[PDB]
Amino acid sequence: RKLRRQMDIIVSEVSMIRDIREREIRIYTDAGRICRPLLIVEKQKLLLKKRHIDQLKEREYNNYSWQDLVASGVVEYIDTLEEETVMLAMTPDDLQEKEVAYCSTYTHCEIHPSMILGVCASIIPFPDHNQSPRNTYQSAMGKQAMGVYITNFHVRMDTLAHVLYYPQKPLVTTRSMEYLRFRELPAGINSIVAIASYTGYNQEDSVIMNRSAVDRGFFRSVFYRSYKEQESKKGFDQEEVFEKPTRETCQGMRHAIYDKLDDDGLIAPGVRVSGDDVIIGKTVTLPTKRDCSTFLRTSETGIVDQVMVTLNQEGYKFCKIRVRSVRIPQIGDKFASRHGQKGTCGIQYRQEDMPFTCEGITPDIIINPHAIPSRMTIGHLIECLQGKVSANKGEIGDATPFNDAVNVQKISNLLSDYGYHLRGNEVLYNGFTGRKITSQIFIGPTYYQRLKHMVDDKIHSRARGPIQILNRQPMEGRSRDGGLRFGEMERDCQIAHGAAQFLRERLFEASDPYQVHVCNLCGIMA
Amino acid sequence: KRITTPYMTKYERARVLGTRALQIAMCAPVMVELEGETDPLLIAMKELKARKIPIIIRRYLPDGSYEDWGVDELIIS
Amino acid sequence: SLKQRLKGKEGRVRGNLMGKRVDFSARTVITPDPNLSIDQVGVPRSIAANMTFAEIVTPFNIDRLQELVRRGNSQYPGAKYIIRDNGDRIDLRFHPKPSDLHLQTGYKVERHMCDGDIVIFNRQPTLHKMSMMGHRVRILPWSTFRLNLSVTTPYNADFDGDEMNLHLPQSLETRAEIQELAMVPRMIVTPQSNRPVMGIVQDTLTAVRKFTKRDVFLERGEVMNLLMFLSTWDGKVPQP
Amino acid sequence: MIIPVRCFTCGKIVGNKWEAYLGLLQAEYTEGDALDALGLKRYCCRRMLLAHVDLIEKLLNYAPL
Amino acid sequence: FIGKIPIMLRSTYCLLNGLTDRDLCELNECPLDPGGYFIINGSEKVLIAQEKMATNTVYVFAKKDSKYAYTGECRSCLENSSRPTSTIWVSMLARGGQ
Amino acid sequence: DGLKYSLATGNWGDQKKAHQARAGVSQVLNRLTFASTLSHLRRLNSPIGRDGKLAKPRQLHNTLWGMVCPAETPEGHAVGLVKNLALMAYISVGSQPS
Amino acid sequence: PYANQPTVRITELTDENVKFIIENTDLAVANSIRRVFIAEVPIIAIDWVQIDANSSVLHDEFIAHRLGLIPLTSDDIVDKLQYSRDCTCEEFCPECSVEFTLDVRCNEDQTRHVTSRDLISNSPRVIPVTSDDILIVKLRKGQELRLRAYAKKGFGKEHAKWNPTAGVAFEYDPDNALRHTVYPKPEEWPKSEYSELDEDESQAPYDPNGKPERFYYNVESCGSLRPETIVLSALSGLKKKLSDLQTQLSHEIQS
Amino acid sequence: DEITPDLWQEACWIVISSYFDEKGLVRQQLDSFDE
Amino acid sequence: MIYICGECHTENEIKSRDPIRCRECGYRIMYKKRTKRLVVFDAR
Amino acid sequence: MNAPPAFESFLLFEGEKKITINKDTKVPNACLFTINKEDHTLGNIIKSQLLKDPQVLFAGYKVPHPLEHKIIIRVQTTPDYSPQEAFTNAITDLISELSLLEERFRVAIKDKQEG
Amino acid sequence: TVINNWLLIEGHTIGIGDSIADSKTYQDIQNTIKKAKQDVIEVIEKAHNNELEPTPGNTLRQTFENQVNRILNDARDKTGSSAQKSLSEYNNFKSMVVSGAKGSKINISQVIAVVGQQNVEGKRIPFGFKHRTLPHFIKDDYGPESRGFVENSYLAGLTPTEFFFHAMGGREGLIDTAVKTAETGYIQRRLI
RNA sequence: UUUUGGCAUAGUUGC
Ligand SMILES: [Mg+2]
Ligand SMILES: [Zn+2]
Ligand SMILES: [Zn+2]
Ligand SMILES: [Zn+2]
Repeated sequence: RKLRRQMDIIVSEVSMIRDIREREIRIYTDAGRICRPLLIVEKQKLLLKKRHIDQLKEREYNNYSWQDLVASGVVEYIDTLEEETVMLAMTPDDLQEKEVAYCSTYTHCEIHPSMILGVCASIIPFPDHNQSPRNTYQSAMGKQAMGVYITNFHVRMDTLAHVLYYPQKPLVTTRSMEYLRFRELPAGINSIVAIASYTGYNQEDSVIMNRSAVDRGFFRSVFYRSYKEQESKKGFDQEEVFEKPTRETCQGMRHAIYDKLDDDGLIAPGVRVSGDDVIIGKTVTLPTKRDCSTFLRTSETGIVDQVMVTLNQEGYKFCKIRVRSVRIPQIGDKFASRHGQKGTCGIQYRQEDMPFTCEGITPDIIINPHAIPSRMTIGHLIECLQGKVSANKGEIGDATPFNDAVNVQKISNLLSDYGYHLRGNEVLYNGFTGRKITSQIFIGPTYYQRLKHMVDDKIHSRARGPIQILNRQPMEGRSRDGGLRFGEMERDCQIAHGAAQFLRERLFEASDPYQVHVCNLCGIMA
Repeated sequence: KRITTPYMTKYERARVLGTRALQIAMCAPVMVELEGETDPLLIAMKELKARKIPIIIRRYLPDGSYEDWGVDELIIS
Repeated sequence: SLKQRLKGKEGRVRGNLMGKRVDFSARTVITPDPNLSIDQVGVPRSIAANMTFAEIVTPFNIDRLQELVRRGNSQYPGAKYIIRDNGDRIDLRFHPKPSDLHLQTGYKVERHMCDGDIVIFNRQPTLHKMSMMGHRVRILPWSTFRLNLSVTTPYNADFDGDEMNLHLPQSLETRAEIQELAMVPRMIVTPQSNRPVMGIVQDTLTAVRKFTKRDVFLERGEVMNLLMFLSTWDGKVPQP
Repeated sequence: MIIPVRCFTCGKIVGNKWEAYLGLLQAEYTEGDALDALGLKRYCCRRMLLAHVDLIEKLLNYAPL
Repeated sequence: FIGKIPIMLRSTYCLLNGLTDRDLCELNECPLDPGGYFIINGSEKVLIAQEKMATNTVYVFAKKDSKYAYTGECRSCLENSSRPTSTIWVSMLARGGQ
Repeated sequence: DGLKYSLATGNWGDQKKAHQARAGVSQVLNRLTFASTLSHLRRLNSPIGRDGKLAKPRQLHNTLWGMVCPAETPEGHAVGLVKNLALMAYISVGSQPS
Repeated sequence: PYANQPTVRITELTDENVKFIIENTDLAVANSIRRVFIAEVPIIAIDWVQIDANSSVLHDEFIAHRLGLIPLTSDDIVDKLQYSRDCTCEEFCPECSVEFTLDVRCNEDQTRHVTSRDLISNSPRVIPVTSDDILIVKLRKGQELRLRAYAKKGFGKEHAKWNPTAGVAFEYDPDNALRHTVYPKPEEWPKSEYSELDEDESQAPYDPNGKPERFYYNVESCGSLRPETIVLSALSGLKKKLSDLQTQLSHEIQS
Repeated sequence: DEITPDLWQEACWIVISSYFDEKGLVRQQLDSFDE
Repeated sequence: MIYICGECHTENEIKSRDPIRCRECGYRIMYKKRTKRLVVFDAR
Repeated sequence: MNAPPAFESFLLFEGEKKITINKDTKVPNACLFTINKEDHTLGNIIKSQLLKDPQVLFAGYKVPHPLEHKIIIRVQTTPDYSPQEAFTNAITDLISELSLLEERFRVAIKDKQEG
Repeated sequence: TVINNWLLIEGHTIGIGDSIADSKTYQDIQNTIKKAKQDVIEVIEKAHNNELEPTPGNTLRQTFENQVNRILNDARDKTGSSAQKSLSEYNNFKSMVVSGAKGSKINISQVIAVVGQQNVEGKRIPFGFKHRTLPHFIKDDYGPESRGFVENSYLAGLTPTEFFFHAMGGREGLIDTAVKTAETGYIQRRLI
């Protein structure tokens, strides 16, 4: 342990584990083991002194680094096997301190408990005030949020990308975010939310948004698609070529417009296009010619944002085309808190229709109260309260999980200092009548994230479209078109109903009506 | 002596209304005086309440035999 | 192999006889709407403009279906196809010829789905009779399906982001069948455990619990404004 | 990325104050004092300048093309 | 010349190694892009850390559905050699013998 | 072309040995948010294997304190199998015992 | 059987906002008045936008959206102006529209700020309200931005960019004498700026025969219109709506 | 000399900031590939 | 038609049957010039 | 894509009447005024004004659906009075009140300006 | 329709103030918690001194586990009943639970007073390490927090150890839902 | 003057 803390012969990832009960010492210097730093404790005292922290404060213009703390033997890496042989301290401020001693032999102390959290779970404010299934839900959903995923996205040409117009760093944030770089690349908006029942479009985990706020750019995002295509001279039988085709030169074609393209067989950027248009005029020579041009996915519209032309690995001229499409929040778009409160936009109301406080403040979002009691996302309520306090105080609040100095009592006192109800409940007036709403309403800013799922991305119908080639059933190709699985459970449900003719129509007439002539003496098809 | 129930099952109601509505949609004569109706479904329901549909139900008994029933003979519920 | 083509769910028997893709269907996300009766379902304009029903030409609807044929696919409501008795299919987006649009009894127009039509609303998975139920079409001017707040608990679907399916019947026979067997009012009482399958739900249930308290009192104007929404009201204000 | 033109909730103009907010921060004003100096009382508007990240500075580093 | 090896982005043999953020902006690379992945056919492919049982370590388990009451196994494998990892089991039989 | 193949499709092992060659190592990088990219960079996958059917790994074990996030896993049939590193976690790169 | 006789008392008058009190009036009239404040006080906002050339880092519709939310001083011009869809013109004319032009060519390594100052109207009666000024977009060396826009008459109901008020504070019964709300613990609640309850009570005694009155307003303008102009145009527009409805009802009854 | 309880609450996060300044968040992949 | 070199911004025309290359840089990425068609935006 | 044209949330498209009257058959002297392209702004105020008149036995309004823009106002008066008469008197009272309020507001503006 | 249109006039919410009890209530809850902790210490030292005698048909570990389990159960139930007594008439939690439209009394006892004992497989948290649930505890410990009893409420906030043990508890429910979606309806798919 | 079009294993994601 001395030599590892001095790094003389032993690099500080080699783990040494002494099992006394078996009289064994196992030493592991192989790869694949996982470790974490831990502060070292001796005589029930930290080896980390204030002069070390002073040296850390001047990191720039000093060249004092973490590797000095590793070199001085104050913090050492410990692996899960060696953790078995450790009596660990959670926090030095109470546990190593003299008391009615729970234990009097602490070898190591943790730097901070919050580091047990994950990279996408560390963004949860007050995660220790929520049911842990909600923490898993938020960890899953935060990866699905919309935001500025990378600074150089303008130069990149990815398959699918989403960019939020006006991101905001959360008003309530854990200190770990400062090292996520999520404070510098936020994903979501701090929005005034009022947890209250209303006309009835927020129920069952839905949300009612301010139409006026959306008209001011609230949660407006852009969705970038990118298409790509290469030409080639494969053998001599065929040669695909970028050029706009015509019916007079291509004797096989699809019915659509082709004047958007230029003489190079490509569309100029800045042209507003629908799903049925052509973006790459490209055709193959028959062994006149026939089209194999590239259309847009036939469920959307957009603007061809950027067209790049280059050569592939072989050297054939190939082009990528990034298509922009603005997405305004609409009914059905999915929004989530940092606590698993996922909900679809139930309806949009203008500002005057929405409720409002005595100061004229209207809520950006309204969510059902009944989302709270079963889920028990109390971190959501404390986040709303702390956001209100931070916004009135003009200072970004703290959301470290196990910070003992912060609790709802002190937050309530701070809120009461600013002439508000200490619990955040407010009198609100109905927008349709102006009457005071009888019960008071809890309201305040909360960080919400537009998840990447929109209704136009996932919606389609089927009206006798491009059937299969093997069974003549509807197929999933060129679009979400292709009908829906009329699965065996649906058949069984209709057997329970007894709707035999409806089942016949769905299974036979509406899928693949066919007929065959068969002999009346043998079953052989005529 | 038809041993089966004198009531119309909901499935029989569904089939007879659907078939008579399709018949009316195929320019069949209407055995009741309509009152400005255009939907065949409503006209078929009016005929059923009037008990004036010419269909005869044939209930196949499980032993291969069958019973025949006029719609007006059955109890419409 | 030949055996591999039939075994499992993805074989021909389980994958293409007992269940399959079907034309005349749509699927999308649901959102709450308390202003709809339980038997009514709100649908986007696009799906109804695309999805269609076959109406047989009769001397009663000849004028209405003639006007629908005149409108064509461009506007809503309209039509896609004229199917004469000969079987020829005149597509109503490519033939602006009045010789092709002349109608008579026996023809079948593929008119766009409109309000009051019948649909089967469904959700993966189906676990009981109420997992597929008949609803009445309602055109609403947005891009998601709607549902009354009470028909959620039979379908087990909340408005978190789960989607639901809609199957449009095509013939008048099966349309009457869904009207008289599978509509939501007929499916209120489940035969599973001889009880109602649906009831009153979150905000409505808490609100009625607070409403029927002994000490609730309402002014004249509040009572009159509430009596507006009672569809089955006789029209007589009771004595206070 | 850029500052919004208006507060989403109430609609007061905020696009003529982000640069002034930075300038008053360089005067070592407390952030609450800075927002009070710019006439932002309702916390709807204070949220805007307190929580906005101006990524446009990091985006102009690339070539103009 | 024997072949071409993919290079993890921002690794010690990547061109972006040790450059300043301004130089990355000259190359149109985000300074906050963490790298640590590969570019294959232009697509950004990233490796997921594969968990497996450790090697060279005796482990005593109980195969309840076996003729053995217990089993002491060891996945022995050389360091940087013999990728075939020879797994030995030495097991005490149960007393249900014939 | 071998390494390019094995990163191009996710199959890991010889191309003709794809019958039993374990796959699902190299994946398209999750580029939707910065946090999503980070979470995909640090992801660790446990294969099902023959050992998964003897001991149930889906449950969160106590030894994952401070090394793996207690609540971060895909909600589905992969609960527990796919995990992510704790923030201060660091994985041994290996050194010689000599 | 006739409407009340309202009395007005302007407590505070400023050029960005105004605060007043309406007494002897019904609740519904006050609610409709604030609804008209937000919804149906028309102003002029840049709506139509042609991009002659863009080279900024931000795509075009982002710039158009930003230009939409720029407020414009339309104190008197909005009255004589008319809705474009109502006026008879090819696309635009002074009777129903105002042309704007913008062109900034940054060829300087120092950062450039395309602000509201750079907007150039063809009539001085309408300008950006700031003319510090609103930032529209930052530009680098080598980036141009050239465009021509048109601003037209509209009101907040059609789109929030035509919303003239930056928030309308409303209040009535500050002492909760009517008990329209039920404080579970009235001791915890702050007093309004109009409440006369001293700091030993929390609610006035419950008046049974009371009625809503003494409606307090604080109308905050964005500066597109003066606040007194906003209130006057609000009342004028609501009167116009009711007179039109009376005309249609008379035609209906005569028919 | 030793860190007081009031100062520890910021000293620990200064230590963590120094850690992430030194090593970063993708140390595992980079170090493994270099090795 | 006209294309912009992706490195040195060299505007240059390229035929339909010649591989692309910057006429003063040798760079091998080209971007199409902006469309000269009328584009308009409602500010909503 | 199915987002409605917002400008057709207050404009009568062709073949649409601003207001229509339907005499309800359940109760005598009961009428239903269906007004298109309107909202709570006129409905609430007209409801209150009709409630002011003692001769109006019952007065109320509803919106059948918020996305649509019909408003249906039910009015029932005594059997010596037309509901249309009550509606017209209510509109005249509101217009007179708002004109009086405009005059008094201009006077108050002038007073605060001089003061 | 009528109930929603009235609810506009009435209105319904849920707030932080709805999750606050009296200081006397918190004091009584803490007294009960310290009582339960001391009782569990008494049972632990009795078992240590070989003074706990096993019940018939049960080993000593089973007897000790059942005793401490029921001690924590009745302590949790007493704290929950005390929390239920402290609720007001305007408490929106009580509005939503009495109506039965969402939540339950157990949920109110969890949010306000005591989250309660976590469980895996129907037992307390096992010794993943040798004779230890986590490194922060001493070897051969059977106290409530050492074996995974959460003592704080959600509003009070979980400790790191209690937070991790509750994450372990919820992982069991997520596994249950996963194997549900695996095996649900295969029974039905054969039955039909 | 009428449009078509692939199968596959693997991966991720959503109730
Ligand atoms: Mg769901
Ligand atoms: Zn604001
Ligand atoms: Zn004109
Ligand atoms: Zn060049």
